[PDB]
Amino acid sequence: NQYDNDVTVWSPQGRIHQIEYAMEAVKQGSATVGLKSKTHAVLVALKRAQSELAAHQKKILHVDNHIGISIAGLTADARLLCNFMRQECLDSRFVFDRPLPVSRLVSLIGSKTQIPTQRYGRRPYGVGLLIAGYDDMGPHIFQTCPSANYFDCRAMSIGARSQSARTYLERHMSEFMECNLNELVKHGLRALRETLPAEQDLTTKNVSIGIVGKDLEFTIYDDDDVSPFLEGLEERP
Amino acid sequence: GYSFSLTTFSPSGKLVQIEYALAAVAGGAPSVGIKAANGVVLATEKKQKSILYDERSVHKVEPITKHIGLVYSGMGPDYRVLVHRARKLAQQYYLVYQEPIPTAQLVQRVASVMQEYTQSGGVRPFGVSLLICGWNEGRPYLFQSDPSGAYFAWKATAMGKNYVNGKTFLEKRYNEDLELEDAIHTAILTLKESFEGQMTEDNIEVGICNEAGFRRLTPTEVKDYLAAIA
Amino acid sequence: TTIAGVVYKDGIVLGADTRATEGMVVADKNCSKIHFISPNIYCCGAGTAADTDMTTQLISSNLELHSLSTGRLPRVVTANRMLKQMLFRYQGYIGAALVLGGVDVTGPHLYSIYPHGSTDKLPYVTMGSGSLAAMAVFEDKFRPDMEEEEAKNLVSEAIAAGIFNDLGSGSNIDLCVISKNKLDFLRPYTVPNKKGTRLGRYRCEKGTTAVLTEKITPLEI
Amino acid sequence: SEYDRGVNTFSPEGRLFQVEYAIEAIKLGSTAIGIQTSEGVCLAVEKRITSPLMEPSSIEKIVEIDAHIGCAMSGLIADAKTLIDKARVETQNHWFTYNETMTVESVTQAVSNLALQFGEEDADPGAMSRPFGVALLFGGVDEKGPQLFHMDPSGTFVQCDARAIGSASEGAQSSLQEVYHKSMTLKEAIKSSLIILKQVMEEKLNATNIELATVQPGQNFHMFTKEELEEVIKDI
Amino acid sequence: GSSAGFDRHITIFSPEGRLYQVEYAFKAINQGGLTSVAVRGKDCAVIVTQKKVPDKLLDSSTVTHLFKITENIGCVMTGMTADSRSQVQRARYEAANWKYKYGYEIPVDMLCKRIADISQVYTQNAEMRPLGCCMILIGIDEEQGPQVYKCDPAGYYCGFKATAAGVKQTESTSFLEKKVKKKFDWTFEQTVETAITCLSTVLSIDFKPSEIEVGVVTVENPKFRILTEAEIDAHLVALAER
Amino acid sequence: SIMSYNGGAVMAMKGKNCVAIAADRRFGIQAQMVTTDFQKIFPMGDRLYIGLAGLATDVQTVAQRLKFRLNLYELKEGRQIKPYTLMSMVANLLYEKRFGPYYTEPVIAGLDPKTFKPFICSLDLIGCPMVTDDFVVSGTCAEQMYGMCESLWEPNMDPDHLFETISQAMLNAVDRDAVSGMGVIVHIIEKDKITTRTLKARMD
Amino acid sequence: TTIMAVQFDGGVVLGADSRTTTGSYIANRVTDKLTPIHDRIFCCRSGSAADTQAVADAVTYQLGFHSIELNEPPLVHTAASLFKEMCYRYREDLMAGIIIAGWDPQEGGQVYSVPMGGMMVRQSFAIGGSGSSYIYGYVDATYREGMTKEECLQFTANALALAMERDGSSGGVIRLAAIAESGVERQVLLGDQIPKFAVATL
Amino acid sequence: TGYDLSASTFSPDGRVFQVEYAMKAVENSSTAIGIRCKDGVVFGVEKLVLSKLYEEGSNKRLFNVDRHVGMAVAGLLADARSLADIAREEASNFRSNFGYNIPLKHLADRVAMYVHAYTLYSAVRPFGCSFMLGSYSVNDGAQLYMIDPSGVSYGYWGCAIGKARQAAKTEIEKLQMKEMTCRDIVKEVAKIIYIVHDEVKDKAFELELSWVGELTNGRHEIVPKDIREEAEKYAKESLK
Ligand SMILES: *C(=O)[C@]1([C@@H](O)[C@@H]2C=CCCC2)NC(=O)[C@@H]2CCO[C@@]21C
Ligand SMILES: *C(=O)[C@]1([C@@H](O)[C@@H]2C=CCCC2)NC(=O)[C@@H]2CCO[C@@]21C
Repeated sequence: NQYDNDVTVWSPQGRIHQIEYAMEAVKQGSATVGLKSKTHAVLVALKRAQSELAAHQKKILHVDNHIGISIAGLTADARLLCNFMRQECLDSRFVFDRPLPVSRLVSLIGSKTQIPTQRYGRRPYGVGLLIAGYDDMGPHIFQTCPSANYFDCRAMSIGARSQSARTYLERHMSEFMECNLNELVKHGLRALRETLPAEQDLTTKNVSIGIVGKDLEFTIYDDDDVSPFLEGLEERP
Repeated sequence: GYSFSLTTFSPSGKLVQIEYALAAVAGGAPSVGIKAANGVVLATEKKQKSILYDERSVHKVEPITKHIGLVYSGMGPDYRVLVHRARKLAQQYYLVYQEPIPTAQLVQRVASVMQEYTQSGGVRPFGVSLLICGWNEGRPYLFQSDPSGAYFAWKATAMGKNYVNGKTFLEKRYNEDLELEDAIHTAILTLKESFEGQMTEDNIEVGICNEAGFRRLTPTEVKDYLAAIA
Repeated sequence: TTIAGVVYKDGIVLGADTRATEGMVVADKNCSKIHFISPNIYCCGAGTAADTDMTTQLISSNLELHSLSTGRLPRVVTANRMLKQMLFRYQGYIGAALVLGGVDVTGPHLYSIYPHGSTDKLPYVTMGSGSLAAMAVFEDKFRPDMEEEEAKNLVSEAIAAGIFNDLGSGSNIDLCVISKNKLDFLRPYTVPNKKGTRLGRYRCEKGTTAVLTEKITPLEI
Repeated sequence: SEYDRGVNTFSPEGRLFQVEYAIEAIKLGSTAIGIQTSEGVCLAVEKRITSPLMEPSSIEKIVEIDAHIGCAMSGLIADAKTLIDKARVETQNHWFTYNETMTVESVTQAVSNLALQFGEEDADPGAMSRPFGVALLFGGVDEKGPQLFHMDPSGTFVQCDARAIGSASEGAQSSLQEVYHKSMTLKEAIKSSLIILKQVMEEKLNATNIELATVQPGQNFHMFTKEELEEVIKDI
Repeated sequence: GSSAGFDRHITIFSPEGRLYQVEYAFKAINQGGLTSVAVRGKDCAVIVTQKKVPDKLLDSSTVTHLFKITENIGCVMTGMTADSRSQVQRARYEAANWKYKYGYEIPVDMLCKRIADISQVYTQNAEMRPLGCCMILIGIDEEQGPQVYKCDPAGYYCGFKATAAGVKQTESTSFLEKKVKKKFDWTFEQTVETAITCLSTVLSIDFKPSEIEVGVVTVENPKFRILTEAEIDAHLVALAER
Repeated sequence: SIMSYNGGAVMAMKGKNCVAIAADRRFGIQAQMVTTDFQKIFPMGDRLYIGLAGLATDVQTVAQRLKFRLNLYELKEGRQIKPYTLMSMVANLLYEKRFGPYYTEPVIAGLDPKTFKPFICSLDLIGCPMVTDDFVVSGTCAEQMYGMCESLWEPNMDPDHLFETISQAMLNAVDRDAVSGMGVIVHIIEKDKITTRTLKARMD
Repeated sequence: TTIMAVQFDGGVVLGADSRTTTGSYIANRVTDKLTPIHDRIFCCRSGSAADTQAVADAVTYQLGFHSIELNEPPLVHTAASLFKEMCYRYREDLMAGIIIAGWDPQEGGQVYSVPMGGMMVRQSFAIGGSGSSYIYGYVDATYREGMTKEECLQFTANALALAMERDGSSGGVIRLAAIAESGVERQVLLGDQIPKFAVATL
Repeated sequence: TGYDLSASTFSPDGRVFQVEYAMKAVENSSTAIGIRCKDGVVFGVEKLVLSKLYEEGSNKRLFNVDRHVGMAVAGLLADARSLADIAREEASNFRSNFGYNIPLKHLADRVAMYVHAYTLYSAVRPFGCSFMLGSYSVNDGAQLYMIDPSGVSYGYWGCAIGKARQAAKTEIEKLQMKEMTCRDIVKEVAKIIYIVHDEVKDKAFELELSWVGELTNGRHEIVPKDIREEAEKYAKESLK
């Protein structure tokens, strides 16, 4: 095919095949869920690595006291974007002495990601992002796609077999707004459990949690810290 | 821009883009140049397609300096580019050495410019060949510069359509003791050898170099010469 | 230096002196301060000699390029624009003071151009160290629409006033008459000063100078 | 043809072609093994000696990044020299600015940032044209204890307990699965790694065709000499 | 009509010395379906163009191919609309810069030469394509009179007594050739009549004032003028009463 | 003055079908003499010479750059340079350094390579050419040389009388300047020979 | 130098002296310090002759291009803004005090002052130059609202003559321009046309 | 043959196929509509909701380019956002240089030139978006321009971009919009949007409305919620 090797080539159908191929990278990756109540925002990540000796790869990253991100796809691209976001927040604090609003950060990310899709010899960013944040307008969950399109979500799952998680979330989304923190985290954990093959279960090893809220800096609960949340979770159907 | 050459070597050792540029030159309007004892004559055919064309607008015979003149065969826009380059080069030489530039020096500099386009990135050669006339040190000079960047010194030569027949005609009719008027007659005869229709003062263009300098003949003078020829 | 210019009924008269000094010593006695720009435009230069020379040569080359491109006779306003933009670019570090005179399709034009890029379009102008002495003659005797001989006499008188009253001006008087039909470049036009005759012969005879070494090299013809 | 695709082209499956091909280059190299214990980190590699005329002492598959960090390399060994120089410069700049030692994770991250910095256009002169064909094992001791990290050409770095890289990785990894427990002593780790290396090597393991290094708390980076190597080899 | 290599895809030579991309750019002018005629007279220059508004939802003011380059130079563009606008912007910049640098208004022939020089670069450099537009310029020169110049995507520029551009260029050229051979030094009315008659005859359309655009320049009023609908209707009723 | 740091005097004079160029020989740092055989006249052709006065470092620099340019010109053109063309070349070289000037002033003396017509010219610090039919001088003792040359020069002198005139002028002028002297060298350029002479001078 | 501009209902009146000085010598005695920037927009230049000429030429170029692209007559405020941008950007390098006066269909007749430093202020009348100092009290005492074109011309001529009497850097002839919708009218006052004021004698 | 792989290549018949493929990208998008009356401009977008997990206000297709200028886009949303930033920068620069609010025709010309610069080279790809600019001022009146991926900008009385453009144009031609008020136009815009929507293929959608006119003091803004809900009621009634 002569239309599928460059990002500057339109197909006769009106598509760019390189961007779709880059979205495939996000579809292959491990699954993550994000949800928000009226006060908090939660990111639940399914950590995994190649072998048991190999510690589960890091999926939830700290960007700022009010912003954290979850990753799906190419990890080096994710670190590039993470460094860009950290620098933007730092510049906002240096110049205006205030935190950067989350929506403006997602706008800056979208601007950064669109440029490579229009120039010869460049490639998209093969990374899908889930952003959890808190600012003056409340808690926010944002989704970022390799096509440079971004979405403001009530809840969202990305990764492999994440359609089942999205189905679960759609069924239960009316409850989330009125939940407390443990209930919200348990909802996210149930959605994430929906992606595992029927034999696998949720352990303290393969689960990472990230929480932000009105009076809590972004916290990453991994290992023993997640045992309080995994407690009281009924078995799968 | 493109950083790579579009002219490369073929297995037989040829630079085929230069040969295709020469093919473009061989399809152009005929040009003739003759070196007399007291001057040089450059003559070309400008046969417009319609009466709607205003003949005083564009000229194929151009002055470069007071004593240097140019004519071409091939593609006109490229000719304009080369004319601008040549005029700038002559002005730079005058600014440095306070002397009008010798014809050979101008030919060498312009040929360097033409060579650059056979090796630079992202460009094609010039599809034009040039005849250059000058008067230096009480002596007339006539030169030819081709798309490759090579220059030759001629007593008489022809370019463009039917240039081989013009060359044979000039071989049979050229003489060392020619004076400029005889040379002008001979050049018009060479152009007549390959002309379709009636030659008038508006479908040919003549220029001459002598001790006074280079000048383009007015249509009246060409009509006088054409009446003499006929 | 004394340079001057007037407009008369049919054109332009420019005038200059021929002395060049290095400090308070006379270096050249036959300098030409009237420079060629185009067959219809000429310039008189004052200030730093090298700056004047190079600036006028550069603008003349640029105008020849322009005239070859357009096929038309150059215009004095084009020279004016080129010169003043170039001089403004250098913030007065090119020390050229110029009198620019030409005749084009719009008529006779005369300009005064200052080293910082300031231009004045006037019917008579003077520049140099002897400018005020020439301007006195102009302000006393100038009339609009003079004949060629009256204008020549007036410019000659102004240059002579600069010569005899300024220490930086002297020697001969050079003139340039520009009309639409002709150009007259008159070097020299008048000679007001000559060198007195010598009264002694300073014994010039062979063998007066003592030599230590000598080498003769033959050259081939 | 080779130049139909650019170097920054995705596959229909969502993978960068050049990275996949470099990972395939990783499979052609020598076998390196790294084991992490509470007493320190052990790194063992095989020298692939092709001729008896080659002097084995000029084969450096294990290098010292700093007194607390060492590296084992597999694949295209010439490519690894740039990364190692970057790592050394990073550790020394960190000491200069902060008057302390770098953590193994930070060094690994700094080296992994260079991995995907390749392209043709929109890149500065002196930029890379292709990926790196090396896999790296970093072993060190910091305030978190003994740390072992793995890096592949994709830029991905992970923390591992035991890990094999190179041509015989799959079988060696299975053996490491069988023999690794959290309560191992460094002597046991050294012996187990040498047993596995002997199993996978096509030659016979003697004291000149392998390399072993350790990093322990309190003791610096140590490359085993031939005599200590013979002492360990006697038990196997 | 042979080929070898990428000679049909980039601006390089074919075995016969041709540039196929320039010929394809000429084909691009006919995409648009419009025709323009320019005629020169004793003291006047006239450009007449076809105006088509397919939508009643279009604002008819903004659909125009007559443009003003300076106060005294006018143009009609034929071909791809965006390319045409790009060339108009380039021409305006060049004329303004000429006035700034040399101190007098740019001649029409020099402006056409500059535009054609810019177009030549696109036929020599391989990373850009030519523009699919033709430009016709009219003006008054205070030494030569009315001026009508045309430039094409190849880099050719010329001055004309009368010319046409667009889909029906050949038929219009024939009509104008016959008219110019029987020479009458044309008055302003005769020039406008000739242009409008050529367009009508070649298109086989009886025009309504809204179907054409007329732009004039005269020695008495040297400023480029666009004719209103009333003036066009006056000319059309005079043409019909013939 | 930075010109007077090393001293030096050069002079050129015009005859009938001949030219003469003379220079002093001292090299010194201010008041101290270092050598007495410093070259200030360089050949730019068989019948063309250039003399440089001023700062000795710039003298050597300008001579070497000028030879660079002249050699390239003569290779490209296949001809020998005319004296006026060399004047223009030197003026261009000096004006390229307008705001970082070379501290040298040149004189050029030669015969036209075809018609064998005398040519002398002088250039100042930045390159304003001065062409004369009598004589040109340059250096720290310019006023002294001007007086001697104005008093002694006559038109249409044969080579011997030209030698006597220029020798007397240079000797008597440098005898009144402290940082110039320690010998004089003269070149007489004719159609068929070059004659180089060293003069008996004061060494104080 | 003395430059002045006064606004009346439906237009403006500008006026200037005609002296150029290089120290105490008058280089030009009939100079024109009023420059047409556009058809109905003029500037009065004060300060460095070269600097003001260069700035005026650049603004004329930019404004002509802008007017061609927009197909509208330009606004006086736009010309004042271009002058302000150039004078503020190069304020360390330029000595230029400008007055911009004009008429546009939207706002009528307008007068803007751009002093040295590059600030821009709209005034009902503006005065500038070295001689402007001597007529500040006179313009404050004599200015009244609702003047006609003829009264504005008389007022400007009186002020300029008073300034030229007391300033050694001002003098020559008086140049006046009236700008309205119908166009521009220019006048020269010389000799006995210049208003005279009796000198005190004992 | 590969006559359609670069924007610097003509086809033998004189077409640049890459720009045509970008236009195909625009034709797949949902429909945006703009209607102009003597006192203002109204913009309406059919915004498809691809999941119920998305918030209200996600993927806005209506932008504020200047305080007096609004933008309605169709096609690739990332390209549209980059173009919106280009237009904002153009307006800011115009205010900083010339000192007043940019005229809409000038802004449209500048943005159209920027878009055209991407249709000439092999090094860049054409934009896959089309958009409408709308403005009001007292001097200039009410202006509505449309720009397509080739760089053509035209002024309109009513314009439609996207998948159902022809049917929407048919509906817009039934209005005597010159003698209508902005209040009536909002209801008519909503009605047309509800008419052209295909419930079978496209599941659910929001109505995005905005306007600029003397009613808003020449400020572009979202239509207030009560007016929007009243118009939606009118539109749903009209569909029976
Ligand atoms: C004249 O201004 C003057 C001359 O050198 C003159 C300058 C320009 C053209 C060449 C000759 N310039 C000077 O520096 C001296 C001082 C006074 O007048 C000079 C002779
Ligand atoms: C006026 O300010 C003045 C004028 O020379 C100058 C002339 C041209 C137009 C701008 C103004 N500038 C000056 O430097 C002198 C000194 C005081 O006033 C001047 C005459």
